[PDB]
Amino acid sequence: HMATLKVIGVGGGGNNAVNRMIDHGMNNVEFIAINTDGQALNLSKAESKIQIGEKLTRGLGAGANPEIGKKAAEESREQIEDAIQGADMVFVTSGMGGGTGTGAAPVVAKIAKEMGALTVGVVTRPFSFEGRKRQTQAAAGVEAMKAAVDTLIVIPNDRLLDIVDKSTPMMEAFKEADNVLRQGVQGISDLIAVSGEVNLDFADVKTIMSNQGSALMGIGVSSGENRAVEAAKKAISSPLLETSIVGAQGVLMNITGGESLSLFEAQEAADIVQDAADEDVNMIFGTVINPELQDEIVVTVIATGF
Ligand SMILES: Nc1nc2c(ncn2[C@@H]2O[C@H](COP(=O)(O)OP(=O)(O)O)[C@@H](O)[C@H]2O)c(=O)[nH]1
Ligand SMILES: NC(=O)c1c(F)ccc(OCc2nc3cc(C(F)(F)F)cnc3s2)c1F
Ligand SMILES: [Ca+2]
Repeated sequence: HMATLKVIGVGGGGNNAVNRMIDHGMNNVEFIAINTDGQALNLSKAESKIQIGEKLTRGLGAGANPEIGKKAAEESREQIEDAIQGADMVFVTSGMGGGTGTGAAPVVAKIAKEMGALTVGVVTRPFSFEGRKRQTQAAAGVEAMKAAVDTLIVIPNDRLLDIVDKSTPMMEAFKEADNVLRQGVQGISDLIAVSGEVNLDFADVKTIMSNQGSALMGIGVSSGENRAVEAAKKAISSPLLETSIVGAQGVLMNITGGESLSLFEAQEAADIVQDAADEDVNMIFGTVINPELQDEIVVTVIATGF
């Protein structure tokens, strides 16, 4: 089995994330760009582009109206279905609070889910500086997304204000939010491609992520003394995510290390994650030994079921 992965941007912010991922370089992933705005869509780097709602919008965006995004996606339902064909896992990425993403992303997600793809949403909430109506529209979008997806990751854009100094470029801050999605997608690609010593596969991902609600996903990288604890703590920290590790009922955890990876340090790392999560956690633990590594380890945590 070699899972077919698709990443679907919906609306401006979603397609921004897709464009920046295509620039970064991602092999064996199909990118799909969905927008009402034909001008923006023409500039996308994606090899699959779906202009939605042209009869409704005349090729403009949705003008921040979620109803127009929803109706646009419904107008173009067949074209969305065609683009998703074959997917085993779909990431739907979108900025909540505008028109196209808020309205169309839940329609796209439901199409993917009903095609049998594991459907993961990765969405932003607006900055508080964008105001109340934007935040209220976004909240309705988040709720609609939750209904439509298997698992949802929410990045409040206000969390970016916690990781910048007064001079950090806005584009550099956006790249931090992009990395949540990128690391998730790359993590799945790695799981599918690499044989673990304690091997995890796509069925494990489905067990942890299918028909859940909110999710945390995170990676931590460290070396030297206390590397296992440090990497595990970093993985669960998730400063940009709305969802925390506390109370998680399902966890997929992997440790990748060199030949030096010790049993003791695997336990230390796993204990950090366990102590943070529910009493009845269903933890699926994996390990990869990569002999090309020296002293670095990478801990990956996906947590669901709250
Ligand atoms: N982090 C991040 N947030 C974005 C970006 N673009 C837009 N946003 C957010 O996404 C929300 C919706 O904007 P947009 O996606 O352009 O609207 P739509 O095209 O009508 O779906 C905005 O209110 C912002 O909070 C981006 O590139 N990065
Ligand atoms: N132990 C393994 O088989 C193994 C591997 F070989 C390579 C990489 C591994 O872990 C990476 C993962 N990344 C994600 C990302 C996601 C998510 F949330 F969809 F982005 C879900 N599950 C995983 S598992 C492994 F668990
Ligand atoms: Ca594997």
